[PDB]
Amino acid sequence: MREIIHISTGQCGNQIGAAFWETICGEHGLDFNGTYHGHDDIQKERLNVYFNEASSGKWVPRSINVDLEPGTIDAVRNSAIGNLFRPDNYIFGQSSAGNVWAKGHYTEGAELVDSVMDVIRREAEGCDSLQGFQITHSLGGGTGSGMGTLLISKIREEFPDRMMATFSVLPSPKTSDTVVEPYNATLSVHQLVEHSDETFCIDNEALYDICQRTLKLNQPSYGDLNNLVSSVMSGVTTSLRYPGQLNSDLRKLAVNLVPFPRLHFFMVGYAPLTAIGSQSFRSLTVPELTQQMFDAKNMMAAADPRNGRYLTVAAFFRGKVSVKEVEDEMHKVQSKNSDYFVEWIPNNVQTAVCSVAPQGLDMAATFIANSTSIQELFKRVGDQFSAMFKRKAFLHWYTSEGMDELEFSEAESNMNDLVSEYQQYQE
Amino acid sequence: MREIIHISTGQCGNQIGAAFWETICGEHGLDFNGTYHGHDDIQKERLNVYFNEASSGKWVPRSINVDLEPGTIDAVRNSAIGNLFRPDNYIFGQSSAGNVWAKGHYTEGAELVDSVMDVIRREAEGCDSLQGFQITHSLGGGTGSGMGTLLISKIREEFPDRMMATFSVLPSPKTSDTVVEPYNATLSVHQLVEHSDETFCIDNEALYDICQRTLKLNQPSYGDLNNLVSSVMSGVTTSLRYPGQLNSDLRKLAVNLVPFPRLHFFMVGYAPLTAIGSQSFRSLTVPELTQQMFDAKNMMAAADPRNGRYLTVAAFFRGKVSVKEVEDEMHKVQSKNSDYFVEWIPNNVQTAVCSVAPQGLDMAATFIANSTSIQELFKRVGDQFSAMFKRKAFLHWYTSEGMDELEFSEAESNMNDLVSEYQQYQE
Amino acid sequence: MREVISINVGQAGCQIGNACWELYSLEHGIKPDGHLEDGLSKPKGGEEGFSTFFHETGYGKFVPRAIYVDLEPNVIDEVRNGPYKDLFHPEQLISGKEDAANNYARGHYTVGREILGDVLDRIRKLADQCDGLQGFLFTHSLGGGTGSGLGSLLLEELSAEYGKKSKLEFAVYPAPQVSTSVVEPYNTVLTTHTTLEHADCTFMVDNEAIYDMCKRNLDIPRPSFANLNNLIAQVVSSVTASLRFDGSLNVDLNEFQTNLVPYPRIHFPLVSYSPVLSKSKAFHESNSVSEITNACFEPGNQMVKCDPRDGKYMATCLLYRGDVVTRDVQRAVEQVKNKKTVQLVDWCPTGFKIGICYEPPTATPNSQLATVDRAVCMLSNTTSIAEAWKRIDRKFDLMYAKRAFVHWYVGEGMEEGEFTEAREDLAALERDYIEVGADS
Repeated sequence: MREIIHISTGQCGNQIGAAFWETICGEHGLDFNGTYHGHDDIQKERLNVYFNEASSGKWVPRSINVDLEPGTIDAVRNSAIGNLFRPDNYIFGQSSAGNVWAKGHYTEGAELVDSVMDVIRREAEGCDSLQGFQITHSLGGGTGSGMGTLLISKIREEFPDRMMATFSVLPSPKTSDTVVEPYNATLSVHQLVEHSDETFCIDNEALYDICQRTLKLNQPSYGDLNNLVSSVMSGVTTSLRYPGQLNSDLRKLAVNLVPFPRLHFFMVGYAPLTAIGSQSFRSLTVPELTQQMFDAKNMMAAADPRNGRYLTVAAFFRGKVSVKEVEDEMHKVQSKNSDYFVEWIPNNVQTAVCSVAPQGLDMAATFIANSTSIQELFKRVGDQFSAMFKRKAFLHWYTSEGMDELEFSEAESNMNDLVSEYQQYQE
Repeated sequence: MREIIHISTGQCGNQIGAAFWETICGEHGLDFNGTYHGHDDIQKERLNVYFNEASSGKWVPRSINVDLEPGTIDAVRNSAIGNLFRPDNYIFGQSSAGNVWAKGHYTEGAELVDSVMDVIRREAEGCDSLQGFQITHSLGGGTGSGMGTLLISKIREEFPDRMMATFSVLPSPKTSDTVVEPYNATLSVHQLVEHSDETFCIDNEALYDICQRTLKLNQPSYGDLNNLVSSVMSGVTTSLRYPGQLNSDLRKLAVNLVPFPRLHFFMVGYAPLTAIGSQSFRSLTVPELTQQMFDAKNMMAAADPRNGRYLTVAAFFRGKVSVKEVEDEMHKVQSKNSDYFVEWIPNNVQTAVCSVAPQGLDMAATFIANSTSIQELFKRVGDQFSAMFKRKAFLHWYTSEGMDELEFSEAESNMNDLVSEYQQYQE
Repeated sequence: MREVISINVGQAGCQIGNACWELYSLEHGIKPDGHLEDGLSKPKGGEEGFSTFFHETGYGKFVPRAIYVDLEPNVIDEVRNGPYKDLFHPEQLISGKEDAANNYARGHYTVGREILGDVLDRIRKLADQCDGLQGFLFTHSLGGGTGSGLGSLLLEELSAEYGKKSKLEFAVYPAPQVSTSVVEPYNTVLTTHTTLEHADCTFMVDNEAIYDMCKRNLDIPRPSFANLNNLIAQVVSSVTASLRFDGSLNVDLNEFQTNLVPYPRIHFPLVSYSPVLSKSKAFHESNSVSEITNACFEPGNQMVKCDPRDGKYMATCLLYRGDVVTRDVQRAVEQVKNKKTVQLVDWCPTGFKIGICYEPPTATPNSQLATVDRAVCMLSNTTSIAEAWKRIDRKFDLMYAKRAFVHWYVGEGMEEGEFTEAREDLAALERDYIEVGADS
């Protein structure tokens, strides 16, 4: 089970998947016209995994792009590797669900769910070695957070054995734009905790902070953030795809990265996050990456290691790295951060090594963590939800949509139960 | 017995036969002036089978085109391969039957039946190896539905041993400009069930649906539909004509395709039905062709596998196809649709393979089925006749013509008996 | 479902709609004559418009689907003199044979519904020609009772006909100091009665605040009605820009409806647009959208005689057009958090409905405001309109008790109970707005 299906939806997940395909074809080497350019044999394996071989040596990326806008598919077609696409691989509907999870997955999603489900079923009939589904969308936008949630639920009801790797973009608290954004986010996650098994915390404000502190960009644009998350996805998928000392599977993460099946949220971090132009001063070593991983400035969740209590950690590396160096770094970070590292593991470690060199870098590193800090964001979004629906604010439209307040109270109770489970396991 | 005669009538069967000859010449290689262009001997064999070797190496097709309009013969003459035709091969009369099957086969057809029977007798005297008669007409129009029915009855009375394969175009339920159309169609089929040996279900609505879903045509045009049915006829005739692993005769179809001699209708489907421009993305494989055949969108009957019960099926292929692949596909489709496949066969299979490659395609496929939707269509047309003649609307025409309500009730009772035979044999 | 149908009722309604179609064809580079001119040119086609408002004929002519209804023959002659009548269809414009009354006593009576039936089948025939609908657009004025009367009645007729599409009614509110016609207090109270029956979204604009902006910001000595129609054409083009042009945050018209109306009944949100400055001042100032957001929160850029600083703040709509900087809007929402001037109730705080439009704003050369590449639109709910209606209710109660005009009303076909029900409805809306405000 090496093949992986990629799903793209939402107003931001489309560009996320586009950047993902761009980073993949830049990693293994491929032209936007489908012409094979990799060397020599492993690239053909990556193409059989993520692409489909058409006639005359053509390669079509196996992706299911769906959104309520023709402008989105037009824009992702105007991208560099976005031209050739099977008309059945992407199906877009009309006209808009309007930043609402309920109307997103009740009316605008229920009319196109059958078509995309038939498409994914035909793909699974054509894809024999499928293992996981990469979901790329934004939990902030109600349209995307509803469409992707409905698709994940339908895939779980159809393929319960296949893994569900969700790269949803969490809403930001600094973004004071739509009170319906965190509310749609919590309504979607109330179902995604049961429909999906692997979710990665990605906050927009975290991305803004990491591009303003490292890249020093005046205007945080979705381009570089999507590039960073696509490089992270490429690294975590080449941890198994590309040859290395130890390959990590999605099932390996499900059986090692999470202790109890209720938890599905993982905080991600990437290294090296070097400043623009300071690459000449940066020396790619193991201690610097280890120090960067355990800092709040390099995390994209974004969590503080001093606040939350580390429940489990994992660090994957690509490039020429020594096992003794990372072992010593893990021992040092366990001896110096024994308060954060919980005692019932008692020593949390999950390391994968890829011998191949990263694209454009001598060595790269990804870090996954599970702490007692996601419950803080859960409490924040729950307080926002409670204070936002005490006057029926923007809520009577939702009542006319068909949803009831009892479902909302049950969602909040389930979130509080998940928080208490994350407090067991206290902070 | 390799030679086959072609009869064409009706407002659409004329263009159907024209496209048939066009596709035959495009398949084997020949100019519209009769100049031989094929290579080397199988093409001359097909010419001796279908055309006539005239003086100076000329080739004129053995076709009997008849209609109540000189404009029809003028149009099929102005067609590309329509110039040369023996004046005895085609005989057209005047003037019209008013879209009435009774008038068409009582008055408009009785004056020319003698001439066309003398012509077909001279043709049978000149053609020693004649085996089957391919009828091309439209069951919608009353004139054609009467003329073709009378011709089929006369040929059945003359040569009962020769096979009778009809490609009659079934009427559409959406078209309601003339309520007499389905009534004439069912009056024609009430005699065709005994006058013909094999009939192929071709619905105008099904053709419109398939062209709007594959070719994406705005206005329904008969040209592409006639081209599609022409490709289907060329495939089912080259299953025997062109060399392959096993040739299927009309007698072979009669003795392998239908369980009881009362049944004569067969639902057809063609593959690959690729979209316009997506030919570069499409890869001609056996699983995709099997899926297209067993899906309802590619059928021209049009039938639904989920509704009707599969009594018997058959799949013919042209091009480089694998017998092991087609056997695996048949086994998989039987294991997955054992509910549709009836249990007293118990495993229906009839596969013909042609080693030659199709014209312009690497591989092509035709599919024939016998489900329990023809009886549903019979119920629909009977209910239409009943609801249209309960008010005695436009019945004065037929009372002046001479048909009897007792004859109409006898036809309806025969249709109900056929429905019971198709439900015996439940759905 | 993407198409939008606009209705022009009353004298001011046609004048507003004419400026709306004028700015529309000016943004997409279309001449007011026709054929074309030109295009359907990069990207004047897809994404629509111009195909939502400008129906494309078989020859490519983009005809604006608008219904100009008014019982005054002078207004029908004015809209016919312009070249847009050639762009319009003779069946689209409905000519008025005779004015009902002065101006609402008979416009909303049986004489009004006599012509409404003819316009209703015309709408049904227009709906059969162009399928799909996103929301009903209305343009009228409260000073003209015929415009407010025929507009409110037609709004109620289509609400009982479909009731599934949004209703955007633009109502021009007269100033509380000047009374251009003494029947206006009766019409405004009876108009609020019609909104209580059926209303999805109503936009309140005051001509006094708009004329004050032209005198101060635009440096206009005598603000004309054309400048007011052009300004309304600017604020409506920016609102519909989320559907016309492409943007990172495209906001649906129904999304504007399900992200504005909190309570079981509220129909009157306020609108504000910025920047509105002079041509020479636009060449002298080069501020970012952050300063435009700070200036849009001020009552000067509200175009209405209401103070958002005095009334309590509720979750609003913040639309942007042109080059939008994500850091600037992040700095903008950062400063308003640090402001803490307006009452931040516990329900709104994280609300400023963002609409992003990549198309730069465009202004007419007749308007004194220079064409800017960045614009901010704040559409908020404020309790100041409840105070404004209370003053209008006090004036209406004084005139109604004076029975100087009620004698003419009961002769036109009105009743004493009808005016009291409109008064009880208006008093209920003011009490409801106060109740939902005092809950902080």
